[PDB]
Order: sequence, then C-alpha cells, then structure tokens
Amino acid sequence: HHHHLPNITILATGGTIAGGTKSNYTVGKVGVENLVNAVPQLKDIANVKGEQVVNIGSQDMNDNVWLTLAKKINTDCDKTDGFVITHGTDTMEETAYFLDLTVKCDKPVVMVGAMRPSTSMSADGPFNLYNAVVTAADKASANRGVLVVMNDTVLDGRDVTKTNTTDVATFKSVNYGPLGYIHNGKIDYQRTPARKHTSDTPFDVSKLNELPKVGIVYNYANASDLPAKALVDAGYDGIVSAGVGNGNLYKSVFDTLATAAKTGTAVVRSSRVPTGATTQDAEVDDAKYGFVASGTLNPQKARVLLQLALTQTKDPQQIQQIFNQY
Amino acid sequence: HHHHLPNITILATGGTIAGVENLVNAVPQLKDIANVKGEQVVNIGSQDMNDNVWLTLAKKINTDCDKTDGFVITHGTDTMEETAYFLDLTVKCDKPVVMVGAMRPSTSMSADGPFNLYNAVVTAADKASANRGVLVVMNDTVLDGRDVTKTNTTDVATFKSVNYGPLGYIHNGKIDYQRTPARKHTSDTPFDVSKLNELPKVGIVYNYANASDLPAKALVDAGYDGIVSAGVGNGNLYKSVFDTLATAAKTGTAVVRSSRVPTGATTQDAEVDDAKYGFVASGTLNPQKARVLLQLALTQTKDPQQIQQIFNQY
Amino acid sequence: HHHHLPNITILATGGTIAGGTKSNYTVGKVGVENLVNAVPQLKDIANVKGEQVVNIGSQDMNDNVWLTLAKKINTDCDKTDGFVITHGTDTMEETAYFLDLTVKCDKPVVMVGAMRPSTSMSADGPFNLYNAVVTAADKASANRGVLVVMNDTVLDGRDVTKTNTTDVATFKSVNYGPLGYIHNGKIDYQRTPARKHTSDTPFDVSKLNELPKVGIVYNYANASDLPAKALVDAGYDGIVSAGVGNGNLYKSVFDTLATAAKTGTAVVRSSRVPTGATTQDAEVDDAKYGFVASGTLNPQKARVLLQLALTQTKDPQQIQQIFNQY
Amino acid sequence: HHHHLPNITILATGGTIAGVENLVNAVPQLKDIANVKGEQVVNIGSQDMNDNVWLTLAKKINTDCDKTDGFVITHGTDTMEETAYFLDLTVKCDKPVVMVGAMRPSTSMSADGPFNLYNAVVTAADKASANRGVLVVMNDTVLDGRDVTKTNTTDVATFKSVNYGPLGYIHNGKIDYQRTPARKHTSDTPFDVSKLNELPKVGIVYNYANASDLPAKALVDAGYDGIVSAGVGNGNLYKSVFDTLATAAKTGTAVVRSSRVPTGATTQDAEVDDAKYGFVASGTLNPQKARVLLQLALTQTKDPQQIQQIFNQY
Repeated sequence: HHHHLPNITILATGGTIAGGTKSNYTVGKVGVENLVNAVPQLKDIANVKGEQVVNIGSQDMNDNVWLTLAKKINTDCDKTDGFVITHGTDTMEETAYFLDLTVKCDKPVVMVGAMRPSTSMSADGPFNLYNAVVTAADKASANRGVLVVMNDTVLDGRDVTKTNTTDVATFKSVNYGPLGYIHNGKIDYQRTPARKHTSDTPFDVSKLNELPKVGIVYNYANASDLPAKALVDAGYDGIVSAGVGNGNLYKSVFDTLATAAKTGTAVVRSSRVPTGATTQDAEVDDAKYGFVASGTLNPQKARVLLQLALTQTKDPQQIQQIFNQY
Repeated sequence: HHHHLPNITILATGGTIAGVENLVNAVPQLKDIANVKGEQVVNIGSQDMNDNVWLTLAKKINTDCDKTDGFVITHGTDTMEETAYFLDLTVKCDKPVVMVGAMRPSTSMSADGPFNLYNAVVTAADKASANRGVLVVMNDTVLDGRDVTKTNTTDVATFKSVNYGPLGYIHNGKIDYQRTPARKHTSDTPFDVSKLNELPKVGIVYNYANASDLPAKALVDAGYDGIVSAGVGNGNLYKSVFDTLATAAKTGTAVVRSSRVPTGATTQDAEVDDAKYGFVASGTLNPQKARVLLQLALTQTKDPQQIQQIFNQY
Repeated sequence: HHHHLPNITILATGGTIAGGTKSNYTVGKVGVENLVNAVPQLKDIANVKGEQVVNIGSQDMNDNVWLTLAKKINTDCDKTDGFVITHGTDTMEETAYFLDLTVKCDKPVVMVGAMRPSTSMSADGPFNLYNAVVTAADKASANRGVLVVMNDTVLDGRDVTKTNTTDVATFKSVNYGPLGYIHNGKIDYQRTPARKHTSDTPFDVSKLNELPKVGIVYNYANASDLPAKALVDAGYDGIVSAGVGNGNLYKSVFDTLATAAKTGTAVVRSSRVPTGATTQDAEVDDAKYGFVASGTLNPQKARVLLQLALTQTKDPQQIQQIFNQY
Repeated sequence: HHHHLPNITILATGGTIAGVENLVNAVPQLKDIANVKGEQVVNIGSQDMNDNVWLTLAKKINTDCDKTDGFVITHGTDTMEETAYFLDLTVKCDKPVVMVGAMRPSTSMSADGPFNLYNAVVTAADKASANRGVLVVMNDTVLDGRDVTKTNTTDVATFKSVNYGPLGYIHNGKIDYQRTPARKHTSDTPFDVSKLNELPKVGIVYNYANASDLPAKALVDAGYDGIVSAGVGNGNLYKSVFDTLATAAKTGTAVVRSSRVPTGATTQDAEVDDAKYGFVASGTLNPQKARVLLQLALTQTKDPQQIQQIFNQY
C-alpha cells in the first residue's frame, strides 16, 4: 500500500504571504506559484496546486470576487480534496462568512492570510499557510463550514473577526470561541458551529451576476442622517446600522431608517460594539418599524447575510428568521 | 477633631441608575462616604447624546469647580466613552470628574447601578483620583476617559480600557491605583470651549467590502469640517471611499483614518501615504473617539500637519 | 390545555447567594428555603423545590460532597425535570467537571454561584439563580453535559474556569468559549462540547465510598521537590504537575515524578499557565517516563479526571486515552 | 556631526532565539539600530531557572551599567515572568534592561525570535524606556516586569500584563509609551543583593478541593523561611492547608496568600483574618511573583506587618 497525500487547491486573491532558511527558486509572474515555492514543507502534507483568481488588496474586496470564488469552489469541488484561499486580513472575515453561506462543496474551505509582510523578520504567512493546508487536509475539518486558520487556531467563518490592527494573533471568534487548536500538524477539534452553513443554506449564487445593494451607517453622538439619506436616495435594497450599545440609533438616523423600511428598504440593526448580540426585545420595537435585529453578527457580517437574504425575500419577518438560523 | 466628608456633586444626564436628589435615599451607604448634592443637567438616552449637552457639561464643571470637591456624571452606557473623552479634553477643573452608568435597569434583578454609583463616588472622593483626567468607573474598575470603550452589548463588565488597561481596581471602598494616562488631558490641553455654542461638523464613514462612496460624498457635499474613516485593518480604505476622501482632504475637509477594528493603533507609515493625501492617522482612537479629538482640533487649526500632532499628543 | 412549568430541584451546597425590591419572608434554618423566598420571580419560570445537601464554603469542597451530589442526581433523576446546584465560586469549576464526568441523568444539571454577598449592593446571586433556572428548564439545555451559568452566560463544565478573584464576570470557558448567552429568559445556543460527558463516560460512582488520592505540585524557579516527595512517601495514586509553560518541570520535580511513575504512581503533566493545552510531543518524552499530558485541562481539572481514570485503570497509556477523549 | 548608535549588551541565559556573538549575523537589521555585544551568562532551559542565576544577573547588570547604554536578556519563556520581576526589584542600574524570548524554535517556520530580539533592542535603545523598571518585550509590546505573565502554553502572543495592561506598542522601530508602573522598582527598592550568595527558601503550595496538607507540612518540616499559597478565589485555603499554614505563620515561617486565579488581587479584608494568623495578602502578585517579593522581603525582615507593607509598595 502506497501512502497517498490529499490534493489541496490554493485559490489566491492577493499578494503572497510567504517569500523572503529561504528556499532558492526563480520568482515568476504568478504570485501563488511563488508562494508554494516559499513553503516547500507543504509537500510533506499535501499535493498542492495553486490558481490566482484575482490579485487585490482585501481593502478592495467586492461582490464580484465573492461570486467568482463561490462559483469556482462549487464548480471545482470534485477535482480536489480541499481548498485553501489566501486573502488579505482586512476583509477576510467578510469573505469567510459569504463563502460559509454559499459554498455547497462538502470538502474543507480554509481561508488564510498574514499580518506581517512575507519579506519582514518573523513573517507569519509561511506557518499560517502550512497550518491552513493541515486544516484543509484533515478529514475531521469537514462539515464545520468555511474556516479561517490564523495563529495556530481553527476559527469558524461566522464568528471570526479581526480584533487588533497589527497583532499576528488578531483573528478571534470573539463570541463563541475557536473550533480547535493546531499543534505539530494535528488538530484537536472540540467545537463546531451550530448555525446552518454551506449545503444547509438556501443561498444559491450559481447563476447570480450581482448581489443586492446593502450599505452600512455608523451611530455616535450627534450622528448625521446624511449617510442613511444618501443610501435611501440611491434605492439601496438594504441598510445595516452599526448601532450604539444594543443596536440603538441616534434619533435622526432612526427617523430616516424607519421611513426607508416603510417603503420596503430592509433595515438590520447591528452594533459598533465589538462583542455581544444586537438582541430582539430591547429598546427598539423592531416589529412596529419593520427592522431586523442582527444577533452576534457585526455590521460587515450582517451585510453579507442581508445581501443573501434579499436574493430570497424582502419580507422583514422572513429576513429575521434567516438572521436567527444562519 | 470632627471628621468631615467630601462634598460630591452628581450631574444627571438621564434616568436614575439606582430622581437625582433622591439618590441619597436609594443608596444610603453614600452618606457614609460623601455629602452628595444632585442636579439634573438633561434627561436623554445616551444614543441621543449631542454636541449641545457636551458644551453644557464642560461649562458646568468648569464654572462650578470651586463649589464642590468632586463630580459624578450619571450617563447612558451607549455613548459614555464619547462624553468621557470630550470632558477629558475640555475640563479645566483640577478635581475628579467620574462618569458612571448601568448595564441593567434600576428596577431589574441584580441591578448594577447602585454599587457602580457607590464606587463612582468613592473614586470622586479619593484624593489619589486627582490629576488622572476624566474617569469612567464601572464594574469595580477606574478607567481613563481616553482608552475606555464599550466592548459588549449587554455584559455588566462591558467597559474596558482595551489598549492600555485600567488605572486601578476598587475593593472595600478603596482604590489601588497603579497607572495614570500619559497623554495630555484637562488643563494640559489648548481646547477651551467656555465661549463655543457649537462644534465643527465631523461625520464617520464605515469601510467594508464593496463599500459605497455615497456616505462620504453626502458629508463632503454638506461641507463637513471633518470626516473620520472607520477603516479596515490598519486604517485602510475601500477604493471608492479612498477616492472621495482624497478629494475631500484638499478641498477643506480634514480626514482622519481610524479603524472599525476594536483594538490597536491606526499607524502613520503603513499602506497609506498620509502626507501625499493630507490625511491624519488616529492612533488608538476608535472612530467615535477620533471624532471627539477632530472636532476639538478643528476649533484650533485646519492644518493637517497640526491636527496630526494633536492626534500625537492628546 | 393548562400551561405547565417544569419542575426544577435546587441542591444547595453552601450559603445563600440571594437575600438582602426585597421580598418580605421569615428567615428559616434551611438556607435553600431562604434563597427561593429571596427570588420570587422563580415562580414565573419553574416549580422549584430545594434540598440543602451540605453547607460549606467551596474552599473546603471535597471528594465526599462530590460522591454525594453525583449519587443524588443519578438517584433522583426521575423525580424532577432539571437540577440547579448552588455552590461557592472558588471550586465550582472542579465540582462542575466531576459532575460532567459522573452524572448519568439525561436532564440538565446547572451549577450557579455569586461573586458578591447576597447582602451587598448590586448582589449578582438573584439574577444568576434566575438564569440558572431558565437554563435548567430549557429543553435545548439537554445533552450538553453539566453546565455553569454565571453573568448571563451558559458555560460547559469542562472548559469553565474562574479567571478573576473578584469580578462578577469571572467565569469564562477560556479555551473554547461559552455554549450560549441568555437574554430576557431565552438562550441562543451556538456550541456544545465535543468531549464525551455524562452518560457517555465509563465513570460510575454509584457504589464508590472514596476516590483515588491525587495531589497537585507547582513548578517555578528553584522549585522544591519536597511536596512531590511528600505525596510519593504517602503512596498517592496520582500526582498532577502544574508545570511551567507547555507542562515543563523543574529538574528536581521531574526526577521525583519520573521515579514515582516507575513504581506505578500515575503522573499527569498540566500547566500553571491559565490557557492552552499541555501537549503531547513537546519537550517531555511522556512515553519513556510513563507520564500523561493533560491537554487543556488545568491542574485542578486534571486531578478530577485522573481520580476517575484511576477507578478504571493504572495503565498510563489507558490514562492518556482517557485524557484525549473526556 | 557623525550619527552614533547606542551600545547594547545582550546577556544570554539559554540557546539562541534567532551563538550569542553570532546574533549581529542572524538579525543583521540590528546593525541599523545598535552596536551589539553578546555575553553568555548561563545556558539552561528556563524551567531550570534558579536563585543562583538571578543573583549572577542582578550583580552583572549592576557592575556593568557604566560599560553600556542598555541590556537585553535572552531567556526561556517558561520563567521569564519570575526573572523579570526579580531583576525589577534588584537592578540599581538606571539604564533599560529588556528581557526577550521566543515561543517557536529559531529553526521553525515563522520563528518569532528574530523580530522579538529586534524589538527588544529597539526598546533597550529608546531613551523613553528609561525609568520604567525592568521590561519584557514580546509580540510588538513593551510589558512591565511586575504585571507581565505567560497567559498561553503555545501562543506567540502569550505575554500579557493581565491586570494593568502594557506600557507601549512597538511599530516600525518606534514606541508610543502611554503608561509606566506606579509600584516602586529598581533603584527605588531597599533590596540590595550585591553581597548575597543565596536567597531565603520560599515554597509554593496549591489549593483545590480535598487538598492534601502534605506539601505545606513538607516545607514547614524543612524549616522554609516562607510559603506562598496559590489559593482558591480571593486567596482562600482548603481547611487542612489553612491549619498547617496558621501553625507555620507563628513558628517562624512567613505565609503569603496569593491565588491560582490568573487575574485580580488577593485582597486584605476578605474572608481571612490576616492579622489574627500573621498572614500577608499578595495583591495582584501571582504565586510565582509573590515568591520573588517574599524572598526579597525576607532578606530585610521576618515581621509580617513589615512584609505586608513591602507587598503594598513593590
């Protein structure tokens, strides 16, 4: 019997996270080719093949890259044993949740990035990529949804968020914790997300050319209603409020979003507060105003779900149910 | 000798957390530590906190400093971190100003408001509290007004100084202070609001994947004096937002790059050429905090180099 | 159809956590009777009955109380819909894990305490007890093992630990996070512990009169071997090391525990470090020395498992397997 | 004018983290910020750190202070928090002493040791680092030697000042310091180890349900000069342990109550009558930290009231 390693596909969306114990290779025009050459220890754990999907800073991540990724994984599922997606850290948490809601492929999808440049002292990218491959290759990684692997830790795509502007340990599942820790190429999984994901969602992006327009507005003392008014005047399909405290709104932002909801604009109350749910049954009478409470979804994560909800329905009661199940 | 208690003034901005002259009744243990007098400044949910209440408060503390030994400000939790930093920069009174709220209603099981008020008054009464700037006292902890922020939507322990930690912990009506803010505050600032009836218009825009430039453009078209960006990661901007704010920063709109990320600095010398664009990096000030210091910076200067030095010192 | 509330039994082990909006009742000699009168809102959610098992400070918690509790729950399971155990906070995390490993009853067991005295301003006990009852009454609480409810949060008995000496928010599942948050009497459960618990363990305490002798020793610079020697000289069945870093031992403590393991004393390496696993395959050659690595079990939690392991086997390979499954 | 770099001395206590004269090679960016000279003091895993190495180090820094502008101590992570506090109390040199280690081997993928060393040397070279006591630099953060502790078994970000927060963050070879330890350190302590070849014997005992008194009794029978209790909760003791330590505290054994709980003070005026029993409360010092200050307190006094005041000031 021949030992056979799993086939893992690396989909690249940006710059390389591994590069400058340096392996000696000829740098080519394809970033993902350079990455794999930078981390030759990948051969000990997987048969790796890399495709460069786009090449952007994740601060310029957008709906089209999302649809391109979901469709590619869903189309390519039978050709590999697992996927690693190399991504900028700034919006990795949004991409991860979009893919958590739209991937129908039943093999592991693992997102990975680097908080330090590949050229810097003590670059984190090489060992992060090695651990993302470990994760993607582990049969125990299946049926856990789309994952993020950073800093030796397996994180679910729904709760993971960037907590610190610079720290290599920045990625944390701040409400419900990580799924498993990685030591010496092995994962001890003690949790799985209960919210429905991947093949258990109704979201089917296979034929979509675009996503519903959903914008985010911020609340603070003496908040302007000019941003909320701008999104309404453009006919936005939905607005996510980054509310103060438990999803509360400055009165002038409240007044604009109540009027919008009455015309049929979907309105989701989230919070600028970095941990904890925007709860139903607090100080806002959601049912009266036609508003949706986001739960533990932060504003950027609430936008991802609301866009997908709006491919299915514009009924705020149906949108609330989606916000309570996914 | 007759033992004398310090005179503490509670200024109320909302409902009761434990009305405002009543509080000697509601928490009678306050009589053991202070002579408390109460005044109602305004009565609003802090989600509707505004520039007018800020100016009223700074003016009230500054004018009434001689009359009392310390102030406690009762306030809603939602925007307490904004008001604390606003007062931190505009108070000139050299006596403790301590903000306090409650995460559970006064009428609720295990309401946190009573003990929080008790510990706020302990803090305002402690001579060791002087010269530490405006404070926030919540869950047995003394927090500096610059770093303090609401970290959880519902948890009584929500208030944390998430970058530099608390100044002290309160046990048995005593504080063991082990820290004090280095950044300049109170009477070491140039900000003097004694004569202002309004503050510069400063708006906040959010960054995320596929971010619309319509918010940024709505503020630029209104002639806002400044815009704070809640950027991604290390203060980065979605391209369309970056385009609009690059245009604003050379047309009379100050632009501060902050971050939607809950901890850590938005740094100079990262991915953004701040000098080319006329932008200011916020450092550890989160977007709503950076808004406070931008509004106060704009009372003094419109020069981006000068605003960046204010962001570097306060 | 009559609305019927669940029957919940409160087993008390110490002082009351609710007492001095004060309800007016006559204080009796039974602490748990006074507790229920202190929290009259319990009637809105449950038919509550209370038994005082012992009355101790949890700093004096001990094996006999553990056996008395497991046997009482296992014997009384058919007489109620759920159990709340009122306990001191100091050792609640140890009790919770013991009960997580020995309860065979398939109804919720929820442990609760208070970080402030029942008589103090802003006492936490009343609302904690109300939330423990909510938890014990929720059908969604079943099959999650033994639980701790503190500060509006449902925590699994394995990972929960006391993180702060005074904070009402002190209880956290520091490695894998909470199971669910409680808002307005309702729980949004998003996690369940993967490690085997309750009816899926082999531990059966029904007939035990005592538990194997397991002690704990601490590592630090210039550590004394006198404590480890004392436990060996007494014929302790097991020793748990609170190691430095990844379960490392000062050489003189190492030497004493290696000699002990050779005579058949079970030795488990844990860590004084408050988060993270004591891993296999680090700097200690466990297999050579006959040592067991504790994983994410802190020293006090490793003792609870090792005592129960030693009712089943004294084979260090079998004890490791138990430390990898429960 | 010719620009001059500061002279930095690395003292090594173990293997390389990036031998000790080599490190100018291994991290050549060090040549841009300092003139580095390396000396090997000892070469041990920090799990075997001991009183002899502590005395050697304090004596070496104190004697060699004039010779250099700053020291970096390379050390194993397991007992770094103990050595840092020991040096924090015994260093009299008024120049920065910065400890550093690595959570991944030098030979491992994405080893943390290089950048950690680079940032340690930045810290030791910064004039702003002076007068802040002995420091620990790990994961882009400057941490005070009193509060710093290892919070995770394997995480590169393990070192945190868990009660009072970091002093500053390091970005692009610069530090923005916003805090400094209030507790007395270095040349503001009475502890002088220049003439000591040994330290008082101080042992640590653990509390948990059904705790054996055999550890405590083994230390008492050996005639230990002090015992630190890693108590439950707020420094509480299992009854049998309490009985043995109550006996010790009036028979020539100093007893400090600390806590196995990872954050928060063991307070005076809680469940234990410290005065009746002759016990000392450790405050925020965790058991291994309290051991350091007890050993140094016992060089000066055996009086429990006097030890408690040392625990209240250092």
